[PDB]
Amino acid sequence: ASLVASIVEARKKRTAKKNITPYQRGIIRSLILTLDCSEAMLEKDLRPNRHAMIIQYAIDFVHEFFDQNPISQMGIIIMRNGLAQLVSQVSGNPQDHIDALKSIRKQEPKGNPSLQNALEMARGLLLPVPAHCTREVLIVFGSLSTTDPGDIHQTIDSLVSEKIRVKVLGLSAQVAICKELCKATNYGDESFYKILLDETHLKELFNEAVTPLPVNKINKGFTLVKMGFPTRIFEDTPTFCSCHSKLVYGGYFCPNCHSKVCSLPTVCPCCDLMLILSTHLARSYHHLMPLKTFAEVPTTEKFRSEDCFSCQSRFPILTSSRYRCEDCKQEFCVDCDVFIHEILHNCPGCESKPV
Amino acid sequence: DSLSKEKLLTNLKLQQSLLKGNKVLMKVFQETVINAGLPPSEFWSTRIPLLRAFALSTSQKVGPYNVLSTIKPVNKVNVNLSREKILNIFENYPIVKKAYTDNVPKNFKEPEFWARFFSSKLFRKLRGEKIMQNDRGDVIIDRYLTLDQEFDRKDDDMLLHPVKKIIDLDGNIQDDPVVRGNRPDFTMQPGVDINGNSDGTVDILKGMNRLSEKMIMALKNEYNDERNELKIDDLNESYKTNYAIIHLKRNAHEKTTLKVSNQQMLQQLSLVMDNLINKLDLNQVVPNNEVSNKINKRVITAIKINAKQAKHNLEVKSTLPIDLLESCRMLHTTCCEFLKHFYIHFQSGEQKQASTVKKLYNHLKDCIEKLNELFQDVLNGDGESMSNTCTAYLKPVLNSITLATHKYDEYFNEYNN
Amino acid sequence: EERENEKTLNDYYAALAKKQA
Amino acid sequence: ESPSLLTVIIEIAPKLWTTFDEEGNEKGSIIKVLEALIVFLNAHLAFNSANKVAVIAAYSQGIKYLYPESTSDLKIINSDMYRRFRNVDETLVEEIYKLFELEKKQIEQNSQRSTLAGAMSAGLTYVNRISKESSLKSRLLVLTCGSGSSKDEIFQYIPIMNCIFSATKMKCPIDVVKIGGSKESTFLQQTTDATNGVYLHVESTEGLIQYLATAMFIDPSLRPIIVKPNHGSVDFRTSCYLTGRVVAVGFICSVCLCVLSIIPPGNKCPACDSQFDEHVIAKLKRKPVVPR
Ligand SMILES: [Zn+2]
Ligand SMILES: [Zn+2]
Ligand SMILES: [Zn+2]
Ligand SMILES: [Zn+2]
Ligand SMILES: [Zn+2]
Repeated sequence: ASLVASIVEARKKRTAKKNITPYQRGIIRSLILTLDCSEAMLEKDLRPNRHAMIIQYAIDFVHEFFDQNPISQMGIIIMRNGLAQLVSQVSGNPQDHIDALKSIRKQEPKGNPSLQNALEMARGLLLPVPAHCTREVLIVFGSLSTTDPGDIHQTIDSLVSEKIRVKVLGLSAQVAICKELCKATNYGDESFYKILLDETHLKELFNEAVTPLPVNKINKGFTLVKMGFPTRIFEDTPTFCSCHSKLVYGGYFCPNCHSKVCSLPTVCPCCDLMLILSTHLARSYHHLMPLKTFAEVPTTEKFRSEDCFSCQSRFPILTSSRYRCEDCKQEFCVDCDVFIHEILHNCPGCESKPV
Repeated sequence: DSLSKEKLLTNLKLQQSLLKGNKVLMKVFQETVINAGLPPSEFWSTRIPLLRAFALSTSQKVGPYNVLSTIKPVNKVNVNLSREKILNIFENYPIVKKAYTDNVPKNFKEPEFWARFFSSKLFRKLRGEKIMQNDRGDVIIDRYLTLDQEFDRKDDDMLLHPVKKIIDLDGNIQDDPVVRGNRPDFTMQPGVDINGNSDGTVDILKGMNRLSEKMIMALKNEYNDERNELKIDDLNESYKTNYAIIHLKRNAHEKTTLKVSNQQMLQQLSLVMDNLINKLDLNQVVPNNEVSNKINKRVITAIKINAKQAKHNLEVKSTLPIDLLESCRMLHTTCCEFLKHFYIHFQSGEQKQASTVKKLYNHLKDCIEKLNELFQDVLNGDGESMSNTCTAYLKPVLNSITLATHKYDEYFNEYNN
Repeated sequence: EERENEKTLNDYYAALAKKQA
Repeated sequence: ESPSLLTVIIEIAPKLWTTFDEEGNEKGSIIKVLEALIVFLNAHLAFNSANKVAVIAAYSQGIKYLYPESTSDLKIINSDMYRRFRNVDETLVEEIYKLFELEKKQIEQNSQRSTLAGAMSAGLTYVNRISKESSLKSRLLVLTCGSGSSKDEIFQYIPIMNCIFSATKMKCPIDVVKIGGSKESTFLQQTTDATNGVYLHVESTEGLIQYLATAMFIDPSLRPIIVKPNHGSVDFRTSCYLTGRVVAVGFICSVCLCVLSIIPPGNKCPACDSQFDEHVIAKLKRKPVVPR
């Protein structure tokens, strides 16, 4: 009787994903993850302790964020002992923040949090940020309270005025002030103050936070942006780099001012212009071109085919596991459905079918 | 406040502060302004986010907390004092700050003072301890008892404020001023001692309430509505996102900077299906060892070329003298700084930038000549044994610099000429 | 101007002072 | 070390093969290629005892799981050869003849889209299937006849990029064999460079046995101790959307993110209709200010 429970669970899951929309979603991102390292995360209540798992999950989050969206800079400020401590400036290299987080590994989480100080200096760090960049902050929190020097509502008003959004991933339960932050910052939405139920749910939440977010019509910033593809050289001689001032065998060359750099996707240090590859911009095209869900045909009706169109395996036989791409009119197995919907980003049935 | 570009450029003390924090910043700044004489405003003009980050790092302060509650009495007692917590006590209790400042710089020592403080009954009163005449306290600290009492009265006077009638229990109990009933129970009324006086639990409870009020008014610092208050949001319309979807019209330009026929391909197709059903031999695939030898030549040539590519797969190890290595790295660094500032001036595009562009052009020319003179030095220091490698190492930044000079000259001829 | 000059000269002393240190 | 799951996709198309053999004179060059690939799979399955091979052909109207047979008897080849080699070769020549007979049957309808990306994606799915079953090296082989008319790679570009990203996730190099008049195929060369794949283009159907026996034998068991033989280098640039030429420094939409070598007419996005800001584009059009 487990298949009926699985079916009704899949129905209640798919009721949320019935509506799939091609919203304009931010690509030039600006993501900040502040960390609290206080007495609360010293609890071993989840194995091994909250501090260790948020360290590991932040490592994964950095990797996933830079993989999916390499067109953003990442800054991390830790919270400790009534002080918020900047440990990671916004940068194109994830490895810097990886090393900073590795430093955060060995140190000891202790103290009390101050979202006022944390968000204030996060605002100040987010101040010299260009218009197209979408300023947004992830906040992790384990306390049920917050010691603060002054008002939080002035900070809330300033953050709303400066067009920065937040998303809170609280640990224990809901905190009303964090709900207020999420609602007021997020145009009244309640889809940003999220509480886990276990570590797997925390993993899923982090994966959810990886994704780009849609933007609002009223928050209109539709413009152009100057861009430059550089050229890579492979020279015999080591050559001084502009950024780190040291001898480099290879390195890309600046398209505009003909200097050289060491890493991409990065902006020029000399002509001060952003340099990318077409792979980097095409990386988010699945977000730009979403994929429709695939429908299982019912077991009662007559079937177009009895084996999987894509992976080429036999469909198993009570119910019918034939997920149909209505855009290509072909049914598929669950494994192929998962792979095409998540790993792949094209429908080979729609590739074979001519338009 | 201290947030404008002008304020950040003005704070010379903060500039010196993060200067003294770094060491390569003395190196860079010394070469930039001490050695090259660049305008230090334009030096700091790039490092404005770093300056603001340093300022905001230095600028934060903690929130209030119950420091006396965190004080523990801990046989004997050994003082283990923390200066930040001492100042926390000072800020939380200006009476204790005053008692420090009129006694320690006048009469006795700081650890002696804090031993007297922990001995004092004023400490117990300010903490969550009921005062007792069995305790003797410290007389010097306990002279401040009435001063703290009148501080409490003045603070309560400040803390008084009018109350909203929506929640005013005083208005609630002033509903009926002529309630004539019976005297309520001793159990539920505030109990007293035998002689009618109170024990003082009402005093300690109003004191901790005063602590709460002081904390919330510290929050409420420098740094009608009931219609909104009584809204029942549970029976209201759900909020829906106004996020805009996006379509995509698709019309791409063809790639810019003989035709086969169905009959002919069908004829060839018929012929090759005939050949396919006719025969297929794996053994004929073996080549003629001469055109195959040319294939060997091509393959081996590709291997040699890409192997020489792979032959040049901390920086690289070099046989430079270390001092000259540092000097040339320094010259490369300051040349890069000059070039970046010149590009900042050039891409700015103002007539106000013109003298700056000219002067940085002169500085770039000077850097060019100094690079050449350095090349003369490594010339007569090596006999061009590795002075060639020195020139090649400093080459690409020089090429970019002189390209920028040519660009400046060309735009000068474009506009002026 | 003139009053900016002693400020830089103060920075001149501090730069020299940090050099020996 | 481990069995290398061999992935071979053969792009068969009479529009290319007829063009190549009419341009030259080597009729049955595709047959020569097939025999060479037969020897290649023999050499691979003799290099390791279990390095299983996936063989898929993409015809004009779609793709076909050649090896193995579907989940739902003459012998042209010799009886003296090996058992497994003979089984695979007989199966493939039977499948090839069936596909060619089918292609002769439905020759007269028109489909102008290349199916290479879809074949590559389906092969990658099958690579996931094989690797998820039971540790196996993933190495993808494409055979193409590049002498045909380069019609439009524009719609092929995006799923090719997606396939590149997937193989990057899957540590599968994409090794390219091209036979055609055109020396260069930019997207394939970029694919090889990004995926650490091998690009190679020649023209003569002879000597491909020595060519892809020598060069096209790199396995992940010994990839870092073998220098790649590719000589070309790619800028990873794309042609412009409205002028069709590659751009070094340019402009992209904040929303659609398509390359604009110049200002779009009407200052509106030619991809997603976003009207832009005139002061922004005037600042972009600003000349530098030079002293007189
Ligand atoms: Zn570098
Ligand atoms: Zn540049
Ligand atoms: Zn399947
Ligand atoms: Zn489909
Ligand atoms: Zn657009």
